[PDB]
Amino acid sequence: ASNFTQFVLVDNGGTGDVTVAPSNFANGVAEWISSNSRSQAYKVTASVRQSSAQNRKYTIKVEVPKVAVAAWRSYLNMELTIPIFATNSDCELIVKAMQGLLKDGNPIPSAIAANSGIY
Amino acid sequence: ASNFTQFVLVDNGGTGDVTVAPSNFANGVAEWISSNSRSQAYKVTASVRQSSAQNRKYTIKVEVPKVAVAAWRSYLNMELTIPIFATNSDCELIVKAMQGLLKDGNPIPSAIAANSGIY
Repeated sequence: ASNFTQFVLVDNGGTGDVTVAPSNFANGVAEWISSNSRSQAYKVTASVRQSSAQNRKYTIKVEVPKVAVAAWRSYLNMELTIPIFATNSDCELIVKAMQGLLKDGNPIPSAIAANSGIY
Repeated sequence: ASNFTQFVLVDNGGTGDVTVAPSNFANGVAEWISSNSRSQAYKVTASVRQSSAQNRKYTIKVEVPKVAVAAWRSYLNMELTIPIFATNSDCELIVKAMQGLLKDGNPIPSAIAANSGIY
């Protein structure tokens, strides 16, 4: 009865998609890994805290390797800070803002996916 | 001929969606803001550097306010580190991983949108 479930990290629209499965939950940090080896696996990592009096802070980390062993890993680090005063609709709005930030034709994902810069 | 264009940050599927427009580009930091007032506007902020010898590092910041003036702002901070060795297909894969991380039914956006925690 928890969110700690496997999900499709990279959706390739078929059999080639990447699925990360729950691996570990220690120190409030949930970790998903792919079925690949330790050096070949995608790694998602999420945690949340209310250490501050005003905010929930989600810490999300994604490790994207490139096939080779991994020749390299790309690291994504998200820090989402949500005031505790925020309702469910507000948090849905925040999730929509994050989703539309990386919408496929948008500036920032276009700069990232085309290796170029912003502006 | 640049990515520094307006885009729909929050896609509400109609007239209620949030659109951020290019505002400023100084110190390599592009800034989008909404048509709302300074205290009411969504604020996207993106930058990229190659200070390290191995990585491009994208820094993305989103400020989501709640209507009220803003009673509060939610802050998202993304740091995407991409090796310079990465091709266009690799960066597309990285963008897909970020997009599927926040896919609507997935663990992490479900925890965020339902105010709950991970696991």
